[PDB]
Amino acid sequence: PTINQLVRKPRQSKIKKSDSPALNKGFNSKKKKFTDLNSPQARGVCTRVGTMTPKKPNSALRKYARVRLSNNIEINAYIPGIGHNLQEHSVVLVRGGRVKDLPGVRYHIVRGALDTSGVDGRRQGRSLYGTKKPKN
Amino acid sequence: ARFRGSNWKKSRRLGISLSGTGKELEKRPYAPGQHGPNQRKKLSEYGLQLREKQKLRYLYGMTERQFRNTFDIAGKKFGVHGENFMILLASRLDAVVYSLGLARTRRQARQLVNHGHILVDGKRVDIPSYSVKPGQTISVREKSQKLNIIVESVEINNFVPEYLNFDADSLTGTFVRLPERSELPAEINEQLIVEYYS
Amino acid sequence: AVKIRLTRLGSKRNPFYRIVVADARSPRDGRIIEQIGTYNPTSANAPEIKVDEALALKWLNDGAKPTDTVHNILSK
Amino acid sequence: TMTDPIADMLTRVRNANMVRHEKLELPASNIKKEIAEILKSEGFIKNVEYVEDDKQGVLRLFLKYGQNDERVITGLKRISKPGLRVYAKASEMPKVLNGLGIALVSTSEGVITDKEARKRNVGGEIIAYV
Amino acid sequence: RNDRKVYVGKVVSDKMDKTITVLVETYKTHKLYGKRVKYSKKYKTHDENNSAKLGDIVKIQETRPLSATKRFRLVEIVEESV
Amino acid sequence: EFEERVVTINRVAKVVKGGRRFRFTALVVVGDKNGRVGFGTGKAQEVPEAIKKAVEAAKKDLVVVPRVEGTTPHTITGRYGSGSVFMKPAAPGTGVIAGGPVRAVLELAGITDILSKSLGSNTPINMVRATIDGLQNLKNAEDVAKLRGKTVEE
RNA sequence: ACCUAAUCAGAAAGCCACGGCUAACUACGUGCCAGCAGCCGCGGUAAUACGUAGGUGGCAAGCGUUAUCCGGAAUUAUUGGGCGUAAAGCGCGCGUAGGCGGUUUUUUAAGUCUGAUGUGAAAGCCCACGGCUCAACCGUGGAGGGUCAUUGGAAACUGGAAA
Repeated sequence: PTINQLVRKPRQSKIKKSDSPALNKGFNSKKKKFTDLNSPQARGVCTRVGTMTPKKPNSALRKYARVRLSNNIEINAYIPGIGHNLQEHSVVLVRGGRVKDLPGVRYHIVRGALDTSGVDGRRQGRSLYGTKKPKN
Repeated sequence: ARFRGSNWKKSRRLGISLSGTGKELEKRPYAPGQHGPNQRKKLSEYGLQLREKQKLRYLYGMTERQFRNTFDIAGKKFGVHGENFMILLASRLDAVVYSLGLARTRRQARQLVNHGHILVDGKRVDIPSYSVKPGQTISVREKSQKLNIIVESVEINNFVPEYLNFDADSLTGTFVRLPERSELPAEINEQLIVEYYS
Repeated sequence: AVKIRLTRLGSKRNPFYRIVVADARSPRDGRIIEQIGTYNPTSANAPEIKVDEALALKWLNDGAKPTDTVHNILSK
Repeated sequence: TMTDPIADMLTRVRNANMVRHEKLELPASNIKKEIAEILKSEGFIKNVEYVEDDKQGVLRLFLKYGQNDERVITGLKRISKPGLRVYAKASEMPKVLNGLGIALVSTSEGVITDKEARKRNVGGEIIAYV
Repeated sequence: RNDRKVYVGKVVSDKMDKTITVLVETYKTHKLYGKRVKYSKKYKTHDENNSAKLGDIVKIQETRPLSATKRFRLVEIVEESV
Repeated sequence: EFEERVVTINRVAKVVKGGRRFRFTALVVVGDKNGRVGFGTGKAQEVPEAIKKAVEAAKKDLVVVPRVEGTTPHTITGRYGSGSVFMKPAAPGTGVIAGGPVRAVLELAGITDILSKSLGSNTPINMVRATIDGLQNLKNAEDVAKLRGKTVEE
């Protein structure tokens, strides 16, 4: 507004918040690295084999994996692709991005470098799922 | 970085009948693939500057990183960034080879440069994207007369520009002046080029 | 006082110098006081000696220790 | 109360042009006797008189129109009003509509136009536009 | 000492021996909003024999340090009014 | 002869009250690439037959735009209602940048300039009426030289 | 570093997409399922919007995905917004500091104006060239800092001072 008021208080701009909460900050030090920052990726360790549904009008079935992350906290997940060589308490790489119409799930289990290593059943969409073909 | 594959898909699917991947045509009722008078023709409002970006990119055989790195070489000229870009594409060593009639395409003009058979001022220049500065000439090495493919270009005269001295069999040239438009091209405005880059 | 120095610059496999002067307390790479001009080590497509003795005599008055291979510039 | 009446003069320039009036009777002083006699030598007003008594003498304005009863003055914009002061650079004051109008500056020499400042590179307060 | 900078300003209060505070005015321009703004640092000043009173306009020279903020040195009396 | 483009069409009516209306419309800009443009709106239920009614509505509208052969004479913020485009002259050689409703009007007057973006425009009808309101208010030097001195100002 | 002479075009190419946006389409299998999803969402009995081959488009020794930051966002708006009903005018007076202050003439130069000097070192971005066979980088020149200190002229408005 008035140039008198703008001297007396500047434009304190709009804060934003992260779309994906449970990563990427200095958390809660407890004389060791009790919890840390994972900007793109991490390890995991699993806790539960997941089976769930979307909720809005949709009626399909989905297979998450409710884990405890490497910084004491609890998140859901998802395995893209077909195969599932995963059981309880097995290491899984992470990468962010929510899943719409599921009520509370958080990230994608990377199908390349983990115990989630390689998914067969795919032949054209490949590097999104970690499937090889050394002929070409 | 080089474009290979002499199939007519560069001419027929773009549309223009230039001297690129095959000077003739044989499946003239159709476009490539099942795209044809049968099936979907996908047009756009940004495809009118796409096809003045895609119309040149296969012509010299250049990648995407080359044009943007040459779009702002015309920024060093006192004309605007879209005004002298076709001049700097007309001043490269590759299209001056075909302008001297020493090769038979612009792509055959890049084959006989890197393999040492065409030089500049005696010193071995083997760069197809070499900028011909004014006041320089065109050279060869001592083994350039035995080859049939230069003698192929001695058989047939191909293309005459206006900014050179024209020697189709002597294998030495002269860059007398900086070019202008409609000497090397014939069909492209300098106004649909620049709008793609914004 | 001060010591006459050649700041080495230059990329891989190609050094190049700039004639400077500062105390030995100052290092080679930087905190250099003045520059009396460049110096040209390689001689192919390049000169071989370069100096400007106008502001070089300003430093031989208050004291200067040229290194014994730099003194071959100013002997010529 | 009435703060900076120089804008109130240039308000009534816009008022009479809009409803297409002829006679404009405003009080004005030696600040504004320097003002409107710029544009008479620039082509906006038919005739500007002088103030009668230099304090309470009203300066009558008879505005200039076109032959088609078409408007000559498009609009007006104050620049340096009380609360934000604008002063001109050396040769870097801006142009009105790519040079087609008068930007009024009162430099260290008196009220001139933005054309006359580029012969002596002066700054001064950029008062109004056209 | 003999040639130091000068901050002429009003004398606020003589409250102890050999000590006053001589306030000055400084209008500072803002970074981007353009409109100037006042800031008035109130610097303490040694004076020789309680020569100042409340309200004087003076002339100030610097010195070499004495104590906490007693860093200036009064010279003149431009105005001796109240 | 002129040139036309279909900017937008809609499917606007009320579905069933006991009798169905489901009509279309169009907003066609017409031009000649010499400096005279226009725009008009008609409506019918057979799909491309409302275009011929819409080109019928725009041939009765011509707007003369001054030009220095490639750009505009000065800058202006063409505003109508809730829309506001900004337009400013370029140097010859850079082309007309988009604003799609405002893109196709500036090419049918025949210029090659920059175009600053639609500031507060939302819908493709008020982009068009703010474009034309910008173009019909520019000024020459000669008409200014009528009601002033005779080309002194340089 | 360079460079000649040899059996040999023979060793030396991917990767994501292809409803709409947005650049690029077809035939079946499953068929609100294994799924997919940046939003509109395409899936209840194939489905141009899921895996598959064909086809195409993009970039190219590199292609996609993630988390983070700026632009898109005139969506913190000095350059560049808003308050009757959409988010927003204190329930309303006296009122301290503060902000802004009509007209006249004369000084002062505190702002403002321009002149002069010194300084805000290399190196980068840009403005140019012998050269590394071009180029990335080096080389030389060039512009780039003052809301500063100090050194003269002008008195138009804003400001202290006389009527």
